[PDB]
Amino acid sequence: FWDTKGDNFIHDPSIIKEGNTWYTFGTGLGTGLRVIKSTDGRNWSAAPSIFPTPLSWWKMYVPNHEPHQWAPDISYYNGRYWLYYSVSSFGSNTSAIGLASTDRISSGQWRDDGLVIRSTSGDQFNAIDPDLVIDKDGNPWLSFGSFWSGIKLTRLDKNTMKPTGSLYSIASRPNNGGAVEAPNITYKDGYYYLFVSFDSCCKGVDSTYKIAYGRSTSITGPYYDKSGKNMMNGGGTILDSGNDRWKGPGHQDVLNNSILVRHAYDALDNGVSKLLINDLYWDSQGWPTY
Ligand SMILES: [Ca+2]
Ligand SMILES: [Ca+2]
Repeated sequence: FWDTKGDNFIHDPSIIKEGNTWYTFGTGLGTGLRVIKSTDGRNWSAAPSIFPTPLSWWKMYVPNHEPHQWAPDISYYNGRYWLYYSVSSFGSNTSAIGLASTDRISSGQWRDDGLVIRSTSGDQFNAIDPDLVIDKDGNPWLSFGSFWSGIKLTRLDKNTMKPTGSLYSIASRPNNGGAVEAPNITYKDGYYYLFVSFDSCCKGVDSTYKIAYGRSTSITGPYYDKSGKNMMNGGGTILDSGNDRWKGPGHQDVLNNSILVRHAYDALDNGVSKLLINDLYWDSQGWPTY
């Protein structure tokens, strides 16, 4: 992989790259959303955090929300950067996905685009871990979810960048406690590739966190394994389960179909989650490999 050094602490990362500068958006350290920058991709340094003061309407839909926001997603589309983020409490269902936007990340000025989708105690999903994906035809979609019924997918309209239509279930894990979250979808050579994270995430060195993927000819279509197992029945070919140094990799994201970023727990540093970046390749069958 890319050996990350310096201020390489991150959790639930999403990579982007404006000009020659890499930007990793992550779960906030303290309050808001954490951002770290890099000129070469290997040395990272701290960057101004998003939402230093909590937004007012967060208290409306997630009143008990933790001061730090979770799992951001950053991408450029239709001439503007889109930043989806989560507002929630841990192990809780009262969650809400918000949206921030800017024309240029280096300006540091983000517009408040409002609530995207909410989840309450009555709902069977969790509105965290968002991820934007653009169709082969160029239309936006949002995949999200964490435990409960699992991963949900909805179509976004180009105007509001907010959900329209109905929610589509694309990955579930009923025989393993629904332990699936952090979805990200990408299109490449006719197939959509849904990456997800399996099992438990916040146990540090001892956390059981995996990265599994699946393919489907349709964005909402049945996602399958190399074995042919539907991701709605726990299907997931494991791309990374960890090594002796990095334990419990997860909350991954892919950039430009060539870079998979990921947070892993450093066994040589008391299990603090660091940033792990890999060039993502594809085998003879188009499946993602390192
Ligand atoms: Ca994500
Ligand atoms: Ca993404």
